[PDB]
Amino acid sequence: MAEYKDNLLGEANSFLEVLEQVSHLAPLDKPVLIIGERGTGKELIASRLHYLSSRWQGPFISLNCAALNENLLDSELFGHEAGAFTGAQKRHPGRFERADGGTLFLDELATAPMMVQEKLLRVIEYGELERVGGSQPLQVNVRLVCATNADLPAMVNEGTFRADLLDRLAFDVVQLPPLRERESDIMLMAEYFAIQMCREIKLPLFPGFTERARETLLNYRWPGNIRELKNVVERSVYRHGTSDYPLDDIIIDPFKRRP
Amino acid sequence: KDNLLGEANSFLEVLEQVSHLAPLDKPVLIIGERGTGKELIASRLHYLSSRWQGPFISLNCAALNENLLDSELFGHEAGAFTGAQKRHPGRFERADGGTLFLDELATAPMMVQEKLLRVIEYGELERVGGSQPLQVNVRLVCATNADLPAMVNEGTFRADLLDRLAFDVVQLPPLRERESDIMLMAEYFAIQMCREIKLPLFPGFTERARETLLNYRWPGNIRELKNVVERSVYRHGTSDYPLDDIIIDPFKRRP
Amino acid sequence: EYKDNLLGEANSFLEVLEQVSHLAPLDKPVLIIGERGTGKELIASRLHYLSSRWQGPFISLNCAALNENLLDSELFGHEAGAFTGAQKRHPGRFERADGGTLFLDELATAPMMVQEKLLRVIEYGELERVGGSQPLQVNVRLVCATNADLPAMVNEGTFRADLLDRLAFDVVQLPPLRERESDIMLMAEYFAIQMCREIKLPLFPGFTERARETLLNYRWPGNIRELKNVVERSVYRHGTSDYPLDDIIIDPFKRR
Amino acid sequence: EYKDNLLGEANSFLEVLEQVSHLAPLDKPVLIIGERGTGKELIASRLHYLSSRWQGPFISLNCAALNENLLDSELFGHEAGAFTGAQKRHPGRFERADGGTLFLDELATAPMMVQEKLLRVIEYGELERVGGSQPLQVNVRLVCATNADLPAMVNEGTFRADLLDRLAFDVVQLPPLRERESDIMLMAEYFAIQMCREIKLPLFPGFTERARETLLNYRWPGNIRELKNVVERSVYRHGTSDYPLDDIIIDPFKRR
Amino acid sequence: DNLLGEANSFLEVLEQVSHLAPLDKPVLIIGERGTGKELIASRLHYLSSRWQGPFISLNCAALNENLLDSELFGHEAGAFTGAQKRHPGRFERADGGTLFLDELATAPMMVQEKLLRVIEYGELERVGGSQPLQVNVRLVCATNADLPAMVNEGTFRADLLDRLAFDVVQLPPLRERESDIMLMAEYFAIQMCREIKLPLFPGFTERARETLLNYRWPGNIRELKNVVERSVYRHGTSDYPLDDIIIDPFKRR
Amino acid sequence: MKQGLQLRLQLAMTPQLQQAIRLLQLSTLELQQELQQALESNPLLE
Ligand SMILES: Nc1ncnc2c1ncn2[C@@H]1O[C@H](COP(=O)(O)OP(=O)(O)O)[C@@H](O)[C@H]1O
Ligand SMILES: Nc1ncnc2c1ncn2[C@@H]1O[C@H](COP(=O)(O)OP(=O)(O)O)[C@@H](O)[C@H]1O
Ligand SMILES: Nc1ncnc2c1ncn2[C@@H]1O[C@H](COP(=O)(O)OP(=O)(O)O)[C@@H](O)[C@H]1O
Ligand SMILES: Nc1ncnc2c1ncn2[C@@H]1O[C@H](COP(=O)(O)OP(=O)(O)O)[C@@H](O)[C@H]1O
Ligand SMILES: [Mg+2]
Ligand SMILES: [Mg+2]
Ligand SMILES: [Mg+2]
Repeated sequence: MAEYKDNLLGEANSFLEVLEQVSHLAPLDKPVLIIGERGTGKELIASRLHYLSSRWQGPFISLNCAALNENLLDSELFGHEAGAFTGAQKRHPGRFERADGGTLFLDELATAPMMVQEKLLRVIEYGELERVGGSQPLQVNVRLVCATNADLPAMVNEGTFRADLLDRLAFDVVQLPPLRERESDIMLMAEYFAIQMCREIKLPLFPGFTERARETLLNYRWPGNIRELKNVVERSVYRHGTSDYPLDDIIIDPFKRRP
Repeated sequence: KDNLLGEANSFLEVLEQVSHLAPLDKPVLIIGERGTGKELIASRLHYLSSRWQGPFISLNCAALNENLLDSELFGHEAGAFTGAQKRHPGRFERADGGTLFLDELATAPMMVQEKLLRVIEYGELERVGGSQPLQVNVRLVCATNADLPAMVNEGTFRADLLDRLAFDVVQLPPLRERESDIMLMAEYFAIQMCREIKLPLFPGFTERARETLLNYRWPGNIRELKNVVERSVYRHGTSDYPLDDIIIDPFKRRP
Repeated sequence: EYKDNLLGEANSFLEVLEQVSHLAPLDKPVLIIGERGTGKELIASRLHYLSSRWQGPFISLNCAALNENLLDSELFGHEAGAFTGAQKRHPGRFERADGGTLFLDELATAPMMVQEKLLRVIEYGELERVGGSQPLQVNVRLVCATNADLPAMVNEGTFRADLLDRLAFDVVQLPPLRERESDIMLMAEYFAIQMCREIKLPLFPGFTERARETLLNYRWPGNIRELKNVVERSVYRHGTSDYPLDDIIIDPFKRR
Repeated sequence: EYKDNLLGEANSFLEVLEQVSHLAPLDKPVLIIGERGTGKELIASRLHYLSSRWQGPFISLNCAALNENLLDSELFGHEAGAFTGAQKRHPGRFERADGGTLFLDELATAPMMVQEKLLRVIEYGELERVGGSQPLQVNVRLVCATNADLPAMVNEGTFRADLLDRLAFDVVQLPPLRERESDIMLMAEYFAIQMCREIKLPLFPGFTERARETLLNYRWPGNIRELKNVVERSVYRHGTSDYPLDDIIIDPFKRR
Repeated sequence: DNLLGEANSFLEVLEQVSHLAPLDKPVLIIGERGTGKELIASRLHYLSSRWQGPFISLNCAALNENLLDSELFGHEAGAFTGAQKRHPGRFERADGGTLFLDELATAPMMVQEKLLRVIEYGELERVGGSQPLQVNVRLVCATNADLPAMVNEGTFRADLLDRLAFDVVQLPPLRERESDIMLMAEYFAIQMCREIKLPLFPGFTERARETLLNYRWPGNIRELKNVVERSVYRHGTSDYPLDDIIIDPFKRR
Repeated sequence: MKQGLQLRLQLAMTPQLQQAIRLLQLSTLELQQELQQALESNPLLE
């Protein structure tokens, strides 16, 4: 029950209202699934919910699906208490077991194991989990947290997600105001990042920027919603590296061949 | 033993059907377009049977992992690798007469079937190198949220797998079919949600919402009813005004 | 200082270097659009000896040869005795990262899963592949480098938006092999001298200007030490640098 | 004297010998354009006895008859307290040879991942020993030969073309069976003396112009192992040193 | 043994084979589906001064290469580390005589290499506690069926191929001799009859004999045996001379 | 490949060398005290 607003910045679009609805959700602990641009408000939203998780709620058990190799992903999945799986020793409790009450920080990675998918379905089954050789089921608890970045209904029509992947998933949806869409705190969060950037640069004075830069900023797509711009901003800071020295351009697409 | 019954002649019909199946312990599998409380179904069945005193505790079949089906069928091995030495017995034996819903059957694997079937059709507890097999006549039944006869057309399973169920697979009506007490059913879902939302009470929804409930495709049949119910609740969070709108396609993005 | 070796008289080599210098205190990612047999490694060195934490770790582990899918999980970690057959994670790379940066070669092949796992690293970086161990972060910076066509990857979708973005913070185009022609003559003689010395070849053959012209004709896209490789070839062509230099070897497959 | 195994009186063989003499002390990487059967494992141990360290030996055994795990898991060996399944500090045969020379074989069989690892070693030389540790280097020559056209294989895009150069100090061809023609008469005589000694056949009973023509027509698929093996089959056909050699078992595996 | 080498190319072939038998040169042989290679090898071994020599015939497929040499070598360990004495040793087991290799054609190259040149010195034949030493067993492998293109398929270790014997055991089909047919046939028949404890060889009608005379009989001696057996149970009685050339228990008929 | 632990690789212990190590870890003053208290019955042990 505190601020912990952190660098949650640039919500002058209805992403403010997005946050508001997020708040409306925040008390309830039921399954969380969202949607939006990767590396862009998204995991920041994750932090947002992690704050929405009571500070005393528990371990923000981060779930990063692009990992897990192939198999004993299963181990930490169902668990591993027996021998011959995870160095034996104690019942190794999986990251799934690691969360007891914690965040099911489900990441929408679109990796191949719908095998995994069914597993997590049983992960979201009755509040329960059972290890490798896991001689007994154990009725488990954890906060549940997913999000998205692509057309889940299409993949359903594409069959790509387990139908029940979504069926069990997403009590409701939560999207993001795209960089082609949000477009409101442009100069605002622009300056915020710039402040951080100069401060790290310890740049003696805020360069300032010409309006041609902001005109481009409106013109820019910013496909990566939050960071790509932010990276661009820091990049302007670098490619300039001058204090009080007003900008007139920005650095984003170094793939643009030099002149 | 008790759940959000579908309160319906098709539902009460499947009820009497399972009731005909009640003390019966012969093998089985489930029919059903989706699941419609697939777990809850087998679960109430479990709560009923002579395995009521028996272990009415399931196991998720096609969960399992590659190399260890031996143990999976038969619990932890004494002689598998050096570490363990105790012939910990079948998850089946962990019931061995209780009620252990063979769920996840559709997603199961090929040689995995090759063993589990043959054993179930015939095989006492022949574990890793053991002395003497013991038949754990464990209350037998599986399930199919999918179409096995289709799988037969595919031929993925054993025709023995076809033999597996000793019972005819009851099915529940599609949501498009069932759609029976969804008024009262949703009302209960809402009483639930308001309790979960700690909401004071429900004045109601639109009768337009009622018709949209009628005018509902309803794929996530047993889920989505109460699902989008409470979804409408929270996206509303409002009890003073009727749920004139309900949370239709969360997949849909509003304008 | 990278011995100041690999001299690029292309003042763009210098300009790159200046960008490097600006980047030197800087601590954020960077791509080096390298070349086939170019030598992004050596320049990355020249950077590291100049790193803001130049005293920091400087490891060269690329997953280009990631024959094992599990060589990854390792590189992401291992629980002590994870799986089994082992004692602890061989964490050397994870070691260099804390108190260091990240350097890789030819990031093209990465399992997309591996890649976005790296993604969950870069923004936050948990103790990973650790068999359920609690998270942990390596005070890790980064640097990137390849000869691949980034647009080709983008079409391939090879880098995710989160990936392509948060992965990338600077772009260092290695000049084309022939781009740095005056640099070519320069570092060419640099090698010529370096060879004549270390070979202890009693005399230095020098260089035939015709050989020089022929060498310049070598598009020689590979020149990393591929310059040095063809150089050793030519040295053997001379065999001994006592005589003045004319015997220049480029293509060694040829019998006779 | 290394017993002058395959004493090639051929001027091509003579020049091959002269050049092998030139560069075997050059304990450096080089390219053997060579194949099995044609000097199958013929020159390596000579150049090892000709290696800079005559005290230094020839481990080699880097034949690529191994497919997936064993090839590498013996290559680096592996770690002691960590592996797929063995607590063996397999130091790898790279550790094995101290002082002398070693060769990599069937190099075409290698994967690209192995290709980059090895070419790196050819550059890097330090290595963390598969499992991962403080890397360490050895100072010695590098040797390999492949029967294929790696210019095309890299044109086929299959291997460390970086290896295909850094090793490729000079692609060193050697004579095939089809290469040996006039000295083939002498080679027949020498293998015959060797066999008559070994087979306890009294001596060379004599050549048959008929057998001579039969062998001359024999296109000789294999080069050396074929020579000895067909000698064995034909001797078994004859089994005596009285009648002049005509029983030529050109196909010891001819049917019936 | 009843070779009945009535091909009589079988005869001179046996002449050369036993000629090699006293010699202990390595053995690599190609055998017909029904060649009775065992008998040939057995005859050579008894003909070898390893008449009494050890003759471990390695049906080389049942193992685990996860203990490949751990069989091929074995391990010596005793006392608190492990109960028993020590391993017999695969190279150690056949030591002093025939080293017969079977189940070789479709084998894992784990074995192929693990044996490859493994005896060229041989002094490295007992490890993991098993105590290394060199040995002398007449190396034998046989039943060769892989085409030379299998060596061109390379899966046949051409290293083993050069490591193979100086030539190959040529083998013809049962369609070839067609000679001791009635003979060894009756040999089998009476052999069964006694094994059947049967009354007596009722005989064979020439109709069966003719139907037989037309057969490639790939199963060679096995074909002979099996055909005899099928027709034998088919007669089910020994009253009159049988009449059926029992081809195959396949047709529903 | 698919890693883990797999079966591979008993008898009766005695405290013989164990009692010996008990002596060695014990100090040579009392260790000789036991050494005397040991060699007493061992008539062939001087
Ligand atoms: N207000 C902001 N200003 C500048 N950059 C931001 C801001 N918010 C987020 N970012 C950048 O967006 C990047 C990706 O964040 P995010 O989308 O949450 O990652 P994920 O893919 O894990 O969701 C981060 O690296 C961060 O630097
Ligand atoms: N008859 C029923 N009574 C009460 N709840 C039910 C009933 N049928 C289904 N459910 C609900 O459905 C959920 C189970 O979903 P299920 O149909 O098993 O998913 P799937 O179709 O993917 O197997 C449970 O949470 C349960 O509350
Ligand atoms: N500026 C330079 N100075 C010295 N050597 C270089 C330079 N650039 C490239 N090389 C040589 O190229 C060989 C491989 O170089 P390079 O291609 O940079 O590595 P990578 O293959 O990672 O790009 C290295 O061993 C190095 O000696
Ligand atoms: N001359 C023969 N005398 C007796 N039996 C024979 C004769 N030739 C073949 N057989 C029979 O044919 C079978 C051939 O077996 P085998 O040599 O193992 O075949 P393969 O070499 O294809 O494995 C033997 O079991 C044997 O009983
Ligand atoms: Mg994320
Ligand atoms: Mg389901
Ligand atoms: Mg490179």
